[PDB]
Amino acid sequence: DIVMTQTPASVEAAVGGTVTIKCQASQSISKYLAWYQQKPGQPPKLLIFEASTLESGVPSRFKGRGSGTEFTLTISDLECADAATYYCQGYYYSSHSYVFGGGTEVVVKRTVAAPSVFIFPPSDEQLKSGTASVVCLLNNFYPREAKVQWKVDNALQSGNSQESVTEQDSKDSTYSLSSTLTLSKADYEKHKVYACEVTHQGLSSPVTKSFNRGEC
Amino acid sequence: TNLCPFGEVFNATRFASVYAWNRKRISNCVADYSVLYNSASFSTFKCYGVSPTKLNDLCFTNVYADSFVIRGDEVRQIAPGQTGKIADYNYKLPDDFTGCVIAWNSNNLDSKVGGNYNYLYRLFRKSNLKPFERDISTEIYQAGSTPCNGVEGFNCYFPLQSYGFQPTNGVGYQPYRVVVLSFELLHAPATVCGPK
Amino acid sequence: QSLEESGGDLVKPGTSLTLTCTASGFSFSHNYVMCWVRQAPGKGLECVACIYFGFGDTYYASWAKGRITISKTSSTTVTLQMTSLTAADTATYFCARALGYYIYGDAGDIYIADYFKLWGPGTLVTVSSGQPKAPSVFPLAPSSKSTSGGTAALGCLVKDYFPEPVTVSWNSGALTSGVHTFPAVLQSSGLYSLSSVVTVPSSSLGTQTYICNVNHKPSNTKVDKRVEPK
Ligand SMILES: *[C@@H]1O[C@H](CO)[C@@H](O)[C@H](O)[C@H]1NC(C)=O
Repeated sequence: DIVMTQTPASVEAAVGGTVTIKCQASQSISKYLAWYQQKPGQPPKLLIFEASTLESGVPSRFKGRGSGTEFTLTISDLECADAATYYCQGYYYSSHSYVFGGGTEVVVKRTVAAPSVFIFPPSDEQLKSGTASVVCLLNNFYPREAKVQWKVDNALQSGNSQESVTEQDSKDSTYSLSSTLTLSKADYEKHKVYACEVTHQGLSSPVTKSFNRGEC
Repeated sequence: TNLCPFGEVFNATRFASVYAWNRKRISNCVADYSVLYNSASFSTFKCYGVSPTKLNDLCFTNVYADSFVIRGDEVRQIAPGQTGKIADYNYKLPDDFTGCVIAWNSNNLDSKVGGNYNYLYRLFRKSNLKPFERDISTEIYQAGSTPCNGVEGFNCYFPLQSYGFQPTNGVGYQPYRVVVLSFELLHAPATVCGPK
Repeated sequence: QSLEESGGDLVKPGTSLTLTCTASGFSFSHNYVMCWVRQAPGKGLECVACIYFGFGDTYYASWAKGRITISKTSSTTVTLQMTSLTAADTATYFCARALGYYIYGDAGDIYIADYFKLWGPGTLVTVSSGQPKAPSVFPLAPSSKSTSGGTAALGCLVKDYFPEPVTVSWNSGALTSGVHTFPAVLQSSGLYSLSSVVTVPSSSLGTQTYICNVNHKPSNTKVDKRVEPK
């Protein structure tokens, strides 16, 4: 019955900057609102309780304000380790219910960094199983947005690749991306040139890393 | 029906340090808790294990009023399951606590220009305090392999530090007076009752 | 002062599983409230059920209709039982502790258990018709096309496993600098694939040794694979 609308879905700021996360309750929850920090693979970490009270051990640059149906969490003097997901949780004493906000991701803005592109031919051991995987590595780039296109004998490939992106590095504020091209061994031996075209904001022109099958 | 002397604990001129927290037993009397939970003088009034209204309608074998002074941002530490220097080394409440916690700002009385240092708290202890335990050892603590003989040194420390209570301090660092009422029921005959 | 969870595993759709939250360093006294919070992979947190030791009663989420049962088994154990398991129940489950207290107001007496200070690491519940498969690890050989600026990139490809999680370490934890272990992506096969890479000095290729330690606890598959230039 009670909804917590958290906006925006993502906030960005450079090191030393300030981010603001808004959380609106459908009905008044008095002062009973809480803010949680969560890093991937970890339990949520309590930052603010009673909507303005700092949890012991939490730096003062995390500040919670508001009441009624409107609350804000402000993070000033942004550090690199602040990149995580933040949640607002309201408590309605009448219904004894706990409602969590949608969530907000903090992105640490930094200088644009070109990716380092590496291509890895499939191992002979994998080929014996009957499948071939080609991995294209995009290392230490920013911003996250990047386009990877697989070309096999200069033919664009689709439907047989998957990509994942690491979380923002807590030491570099950078991203790493991996593209894996999976093909059956029969198709792998049917072609020679395997290429990985990378287009990025920090790349003046797209950079292609390629190898020829059966040559090293 | 002689009334329970809550004014003695609450309206005391001087309060004890949190490490040497004072305890007063309240017995053989009737206690009006309405005058307490109605008053707006208290910044914190939280009851654990029992409702404030039912306090009048229930009788208890013993009632304990524990009084001390801490700083603002530490008032949250007087609650079951709390962690921190006050809750670990100065004053610990049990998980099955039954009673009430009352705290009010006392900057107008316990703070002095240039600093009031009469209120102390324990920084170090080898083990966490047991619930309702008091430590007044004031002996030279050891945090290193090198032993000690009651002489301050490189790894020999005094275990007690004083609050610097000044009127210009922030609210979190301002002195707050804390009174904890513990309502315990044993097989012994009841002594403290409320109205009705 | 600790909360440890157990009971998560792969369970067929329509079955029923019980989860256990264990308390360490404190008792489940009348002052505490336990709640089970569930978050799906890449999604927010939702409260499933809550137990109020002070009143001996429970509260359940709206989307649940008798499908959830949370019970106090011991003074240090709390169980969560789920029935009619569907794909929407596939998530990580946390047990959280809240302190309950009374305050006085104009309506009267109010019981407040507002926030969760203590959480547990959590357990993953996967509901699908698939079966546990151990991963296949293949080397990402550090060739010259993997070398740029005196630094070389090498890694391991962890492919065709189910269910999550898998754990990848390099040189038994000796090498942690420059390691990037990407999150797993569910393949069209219905399985998961994962890649881990690390940038190392090029001059150490012929000298130093690089072994990736892969840990698939669900299948008890420990595999250590050596990667050297081809
Ligand atoms: C302190 O004294 C005043 C004045 O007599 C009295 O009204 C008040 O109740 C006392 N405070 C307590 C009992 O907390």
